[PDB]
Amino acid sequence: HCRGMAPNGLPNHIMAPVWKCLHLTKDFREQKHSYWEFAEWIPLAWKWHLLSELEAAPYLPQEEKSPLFSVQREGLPEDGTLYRINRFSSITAHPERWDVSFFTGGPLWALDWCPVPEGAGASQYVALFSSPDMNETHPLSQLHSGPGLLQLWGLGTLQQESCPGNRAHFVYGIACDNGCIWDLKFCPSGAWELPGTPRKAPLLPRLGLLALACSDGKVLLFSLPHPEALLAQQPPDAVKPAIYKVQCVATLQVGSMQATDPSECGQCLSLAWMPTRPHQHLAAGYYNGMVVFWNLPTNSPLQRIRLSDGSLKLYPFQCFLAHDQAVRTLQWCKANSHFLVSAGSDRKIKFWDLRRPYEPINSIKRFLSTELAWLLPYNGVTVAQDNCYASYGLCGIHYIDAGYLGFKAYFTAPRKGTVWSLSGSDWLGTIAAGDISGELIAAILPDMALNPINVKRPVERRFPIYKADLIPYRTYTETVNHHYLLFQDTDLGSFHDLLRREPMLRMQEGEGHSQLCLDRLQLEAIHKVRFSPNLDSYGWLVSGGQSGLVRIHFVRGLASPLGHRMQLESRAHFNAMFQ
Amino acid sequence: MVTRREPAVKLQYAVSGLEPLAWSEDHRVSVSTARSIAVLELICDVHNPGQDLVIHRTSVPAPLNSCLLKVGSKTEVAECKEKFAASKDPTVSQTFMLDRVFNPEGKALPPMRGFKYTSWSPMGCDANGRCLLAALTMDNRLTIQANLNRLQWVQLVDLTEIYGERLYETSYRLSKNEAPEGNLGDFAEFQRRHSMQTPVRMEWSGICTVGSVLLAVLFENGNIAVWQFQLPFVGKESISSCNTIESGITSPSVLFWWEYEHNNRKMSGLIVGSAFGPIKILPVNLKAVKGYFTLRQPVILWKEMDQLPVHSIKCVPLYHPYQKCSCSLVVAARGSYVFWCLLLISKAGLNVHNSHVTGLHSLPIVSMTADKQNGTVYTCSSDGKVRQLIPIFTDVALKFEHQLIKLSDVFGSVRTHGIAVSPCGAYLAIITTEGMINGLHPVNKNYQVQFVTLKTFEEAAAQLLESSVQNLFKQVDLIDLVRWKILKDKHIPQFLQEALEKKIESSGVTYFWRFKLFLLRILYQSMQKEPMEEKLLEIQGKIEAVEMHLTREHMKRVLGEVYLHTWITENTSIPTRGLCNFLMSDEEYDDRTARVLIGHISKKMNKQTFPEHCSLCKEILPFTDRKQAVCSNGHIWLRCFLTYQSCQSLIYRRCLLHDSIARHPAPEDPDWIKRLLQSPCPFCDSPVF
Amino acid sequence: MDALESLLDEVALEGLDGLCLPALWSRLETRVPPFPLPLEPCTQEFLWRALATHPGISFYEEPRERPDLQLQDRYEEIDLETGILESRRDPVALEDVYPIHMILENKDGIQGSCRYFKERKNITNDIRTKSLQPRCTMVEAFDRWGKKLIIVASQAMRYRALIGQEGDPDLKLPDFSYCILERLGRSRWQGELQRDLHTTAFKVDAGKLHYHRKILNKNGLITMQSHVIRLPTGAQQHSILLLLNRFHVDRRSKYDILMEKLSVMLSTRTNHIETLGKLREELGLCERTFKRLYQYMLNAGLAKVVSLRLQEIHVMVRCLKLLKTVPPVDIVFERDMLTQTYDLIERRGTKGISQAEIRVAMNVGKLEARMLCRLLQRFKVVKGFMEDEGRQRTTKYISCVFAEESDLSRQYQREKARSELLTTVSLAAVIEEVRETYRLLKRRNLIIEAVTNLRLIESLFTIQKMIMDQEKQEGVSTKCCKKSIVRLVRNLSEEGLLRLYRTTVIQDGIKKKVDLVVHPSMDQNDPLVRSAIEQVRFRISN
DNA sequence: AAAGGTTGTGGGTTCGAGTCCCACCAGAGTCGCTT
DNA sequence: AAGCGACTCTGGTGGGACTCGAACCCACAACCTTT
Ligand SMILES: [Zn+2]
Ligand SMILES: [Zn+2]
Repeated sequence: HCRGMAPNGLPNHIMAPVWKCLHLTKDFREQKHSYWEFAEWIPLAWKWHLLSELEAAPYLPQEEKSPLFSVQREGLPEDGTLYRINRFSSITAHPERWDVSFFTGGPLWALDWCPVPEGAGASQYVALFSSPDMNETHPLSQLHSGPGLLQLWGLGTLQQESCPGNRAHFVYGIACDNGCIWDLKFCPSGAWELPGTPRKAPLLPRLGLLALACSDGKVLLFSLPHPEALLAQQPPDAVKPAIYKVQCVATLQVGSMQATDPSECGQCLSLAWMPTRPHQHLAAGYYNGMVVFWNLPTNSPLQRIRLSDGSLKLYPFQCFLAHDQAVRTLQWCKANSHFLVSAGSDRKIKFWDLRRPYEPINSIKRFLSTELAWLLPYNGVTVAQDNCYASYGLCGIHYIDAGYLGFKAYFTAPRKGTVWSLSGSDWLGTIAAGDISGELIAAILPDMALNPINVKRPVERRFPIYKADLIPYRTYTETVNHHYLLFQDTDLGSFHDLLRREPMLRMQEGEGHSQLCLDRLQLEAIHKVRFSPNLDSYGWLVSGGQSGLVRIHFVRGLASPLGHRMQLESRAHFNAMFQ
Repeated sequence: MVTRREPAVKLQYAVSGLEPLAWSEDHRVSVSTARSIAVLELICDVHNPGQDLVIHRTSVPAPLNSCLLKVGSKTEVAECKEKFAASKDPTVSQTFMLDRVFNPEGKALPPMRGFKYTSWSPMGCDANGRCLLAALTMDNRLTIQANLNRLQWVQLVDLTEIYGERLYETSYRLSKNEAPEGNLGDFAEFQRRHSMQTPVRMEWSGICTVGSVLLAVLFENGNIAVWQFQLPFVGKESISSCNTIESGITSPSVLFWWEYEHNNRKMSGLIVGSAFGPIKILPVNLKAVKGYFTLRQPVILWKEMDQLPVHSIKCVPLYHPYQKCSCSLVVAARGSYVFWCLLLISKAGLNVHNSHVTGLHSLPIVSMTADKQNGTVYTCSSDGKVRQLIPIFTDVALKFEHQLIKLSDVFGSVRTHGIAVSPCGAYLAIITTEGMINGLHPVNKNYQVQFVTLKTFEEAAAQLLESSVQNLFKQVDLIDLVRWKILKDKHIPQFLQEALEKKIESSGVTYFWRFKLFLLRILYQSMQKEPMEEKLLEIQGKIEAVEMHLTREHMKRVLGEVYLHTWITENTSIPTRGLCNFLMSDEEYDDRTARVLIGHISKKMNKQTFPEHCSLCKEILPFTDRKQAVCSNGHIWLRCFLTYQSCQSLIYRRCLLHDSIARHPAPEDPDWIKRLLQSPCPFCDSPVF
Repeated sequence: MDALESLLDEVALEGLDGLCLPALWSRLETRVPPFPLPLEPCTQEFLWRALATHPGISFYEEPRERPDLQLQDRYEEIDLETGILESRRDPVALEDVYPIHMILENKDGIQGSCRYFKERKNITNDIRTKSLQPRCTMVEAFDRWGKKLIIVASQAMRYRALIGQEGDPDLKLPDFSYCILERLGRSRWQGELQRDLHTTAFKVDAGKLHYHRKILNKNGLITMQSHVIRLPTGAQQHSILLLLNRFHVDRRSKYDILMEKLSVMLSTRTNHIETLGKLREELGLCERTFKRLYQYMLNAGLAKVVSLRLQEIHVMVRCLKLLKTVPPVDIVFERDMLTQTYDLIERRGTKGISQAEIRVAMNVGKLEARMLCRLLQRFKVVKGFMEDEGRQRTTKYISCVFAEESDLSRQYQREKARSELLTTVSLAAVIEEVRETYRLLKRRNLIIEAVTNLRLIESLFTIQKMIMDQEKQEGVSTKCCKKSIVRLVRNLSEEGLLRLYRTTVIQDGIKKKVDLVVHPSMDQNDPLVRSAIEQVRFRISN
């Protein structure tokens, strides 16, 4: 227990776990990531076909302009203007606080950061999916298989010199005929290489490997080129939204050779890559409750077949019936990848040993849960709940030990609404969570090697990032015609006097007492939250929701001299290794 | 042909572990479940008219105490566990805290005391003529169970306890020169000492020859412990040896025994399959028995390392029609496929062919069973598909042809967690669960065991008439199909009667008289247990006549052995003169062979009485009648149906069907009747226990 | 079953309180099927050795000597009219041999009743060595301890004796439900009547016994029959018979065996018609018996009432002719379950939906749908109205968008206001004075009106009849019970909105219960209740 | 004239509903010892 | 003094079991009810 106050205004015993998580995450990635993997799966220009304006029209999300909104920033003068931005466009970053907002044309339902090796100093990208229609909603029990667009957004390099005046750029998108995408996961490492890498004209330098959980019941794997390499091949006069039709590296689906009998598994709902080198396994969760594993390199004629177009179809090597209901979320253990956790709509969290799948390590029955986060250093998992079964006033976010330490669940944050999505920053040891209330909070967990019951007041360890309010001005147009989004951002520059600043009072008056609204579209609701996995930009967060606005925030107060120290040393090491 | 049999069997607890249903040669069905092993005992009940399967239910309780694998002293292990749990490295600390092998119980971890796997021994392994049950918990307690009385299973031995001590005594070294005294404080050695004795799966050998049976236990590190049990198995006393062989297979998933005969030369090995896909037969290089011998060198059946886990293995003896020789067919479940390999000794040695029969299922195979008499495979997946898979001989090796059996048509939308097949292929037993209802999940989950007829009555009747094994208890599942028909239609089908009379006329061996007695007793139950009264009296007269014939043949055989061994002048344990009188009583006794036998005996018999006394009176029992003896004071003593001595002891043995009674052997009995008293019942061929 | 096993079975068919030695011999002598071996002192010593040498049997000294058993035989099994009557013929209900005292929550899981379970002491090791050699003869044991020697079979043997060989040992039962089984078990072939179990064995509400009996029916350990008790009144009472499956026999009834003969008679007569007198005379039956059979055949729907002239059977002659919603919700990925549940209730609108109908529509467990309803009420987005239908005061849930306009709201609000009026209009031979939902408030208001307009009303039947017709005019299918009225009248008595006055008047050798209901403004001394008593006594007069 | 379908009665059956009350939870308080 | 880590002390809710209130059903006597 370390005394005194950090210069950011949090007590040192509250910040000390955050500073420890930097070293633990670095020591892990040095051992169990790698600089290059899947060397065959590299992008080819002839596999990327640019759609004309006429061909792209079915795929673009159908709202051409955002709802009207205004952003108020804590302690700055009131803006008072209402912004509205075109689809695939961004406001400019605020010059002091560097928040960026851009609009994707539909409700955002998948989102991931493109992972980049430490010290690379690359341009930072997010890949996301936004549904075609703001008001249509899809059943779980049925395959959809409509059109949809996978969108790749570049955020810049997010250096301090780059953030003033930054804007998000829609660099390209892939027109998918495979329905809506329920999850996105990039290959955790070894997928990225320098955009300057010399490669022959058919080939393109690789930006990443991206797996899509489709509502068509299959997983799609793409290898992504760097944008400049496509635009060098693209005609110079091409349409400015670069929409491509792209061949998969592989389609991943449940089945067997010559087994014409269509699988009962239904929609694919969630993904996890194997966290550790060589990342050779990918898992998916299915509506029937099975968890399904594919051995991505597999040569075996019983698992791999090559289609006439040259793409692979991969059948799984292992499947087991994890849940008695749709398995909504997976997390695969980083510290030892023999272990995995899953949660399903039977509202059990089940820990698994993948060597011994016949019985879970531990099943804890809980409330219905939407997403899980497994922070590297902590043995347990933090859970986001759907509120429909929680006791009123006890719904929220819980950390749950996997069982050996035997602690009770730690109530890291009360929330009134359902927390739709959750992300744990390994670098920060902090967690961020989006609510149908339209509020984004962050919370610092204690060192969960130590019994949480000593945490006398967890409210000192959490803060809001922003809240969206509808201000008057059950369907989208009837809502947009009569409301605008007031985004109330906090001053993340420091946490001094936190519990007396208005956003904490506003949040604390939200918690416990506030009543959910059901006579509206939930236009303020936030659907995905993602901390950056990259050491560069490690302090950055992205979020988006029903509005189809996507917003980026830098949590300046959790960035620290150790992260700067580690960024500089990693830059030096990276610059020595690659030149 | 496939239709449901009427009783669904409700299970109180969640089905648990690997491949959880099995059907023993003893017609006991075990399901491994989270709180017990439930055992379903199929009785061909001759005392009741109910058409259902008469399933007697028993269970093995789950253990009350969580098993800890011994890896060191009680103090040194405690400081090591503290060291690893407190480790600041995420990998070491979380590897310790997640792996349940190191943590069989904890403050907030559910106890893993339910059952991981079960295997049934051959018959004759128990202290009675019955089979033993090997049971493995998920906390790695391996135990051998027997049902000595009918009511309660007792643990005969814990093999994990013994093996842990023997490893400790050898400091966890198999070869004392080969390894250091590696420090338990090293996580690799700590993990190894757990891994080297965590049992994966287990199988019994056949009966070696005094009888003996082996048990091979597979450990996570690829060691195999081959236990040798003396028979009848009564506990630790009967464990003749334990020997560990190092397979070297990484992550071994499954094990089965290979046993084979060519030119009357016996051969055997262990076939072992990796979770990473390959399949290899080990030569069992170490054994003490002299009659068996072992394969000379390992053979690789599948080499590919494709990571399709070998979930199950089965093999069946066959005779190949075109290669005109006996061969062994191996079938193995690999993901959703069935691997099959045919092993054929010839002048070239082993000739080997293999393939994957493909397109069976769109999900991994959750269980597999082999019809030992035909090699018919059944395979199953949690989508509720079951596929019958018929081996068809080919000029070289085989082809497999297969067909789905629509459980949808008999049970509706269903999930299947396991299958088993009766020893003659008469029934398929299925662990059914509520299926997806038009794409909705079922709200509540309730496991059951359900049965379907694999064979028509006419095929069961024919196979019983042409039975090579000629013991009814080996065929309870076929005579149950015959029983169901007779109880349903209240008459014996004429073709079966006519064919049985022809067999009795042309062959007349006591098997066919036992088969006749079964049909007539089930007929009597069928007709509501005064033309019906006249018919009841008629067929009960027929039952009594054939019951009397079987008695005559057994009495003749008993006296036909009293004559062979040294004359028991003291009449010590057989009512010899009473039996001789009973075999001369009637002019029905036209059999000259019995008459001359009792002639020679009565010439040799002592003139001294040596009578049998009622213990409550010390007064004689006259030997008037087959079933029971009475004294003047009116006591009634049953007679041992194997030796006709009166069962005056406070404990004596009873047939599985309670149709017959037998005495316990005593040290005063000579060896030859101590062997005679091990005969099955003369009427039902069931164990008299 | 073997003699030696039939002994141990009988020892296990008593409960955890077991047998005395004289009880054991009595049980064996009364066994069915008959005990194979005739009891005599040497035989009884042999059977005693069979107990002492058995490791599952155990022996205790209880602090006081137990009563000896009665002749248990429950049933008459004779008649003077055609056939026989096997109705219950009551023995004297002497002090029970086995008064029940459940061994609740036992840490070893042993279950049953024993009044001395904590007080009796084991004497196993006195009766036998630990090597199971018997230390005492039966005569020594009965000399030393007498009736205090109690023999009990192990729980494994006792539970086996209740479920038989086909029964599953893994099934745990609640202690109260297990004690029902062993109360049945010790009755052997003549099961306890459910009436008697709750009345005098368990001494509980019939609802309690039914509720605890449910699990035994659900798992199928017992068999249900209707059975008939012949009272000393000569009248006979219906009650349920419970038989443990081992002991099930399909019990017949006099009216059943006689209606079978009539069914055979009429079905074999080619016309399927005969006159009642010949239907009687061919069976020798009296009209008092036969008219039950006639109406049973009619109520069974097997025959039809017919009349034909004698020239038509060949004057009118009586004859008998024989003759024999809510659609399921597809859960969407993109909304929380509280939102989706409100979307359901909005679609129902003015009519609402029940918690059970939500559960089926949402495909959720009972506890899960309960929490949905609780939260939506607490959020004030949905409002719950009680509705009585069938036997059940369900709740129907309506969104606050529609709730005020709903028929349930409007009807309830009317009857609440009407109740407030009808209460506020209240004024500022040996008689004794006795101690929400739309339909319930309607019934309350209608009674309050009646006592306001008719300051005396002469019987509870008058209240029921007007209520029944009022509800029938409304079209209610359910028929109001007497108990519901008298409990309702009791509620109004505690609210002080009426007096109910009860007595029995006596006249010309007969007696009548009066049950006068009157407005609170009068006491039992009022000439009006006296006039009512007199005018009842008049019409009761011969 | 000359009698039976039609009904009310005391009590048990039973059906699904809402209620119980204990264990557990989240928060705030106590205070022996340290800093 | 100011602070910490057990150790309590205080209001609130749900899980399964179970009280609850109702209609439904027997078989009888009452007689209203009918040619
Ligand atoms: Zn005698
Ligand atoms: Zn027998």
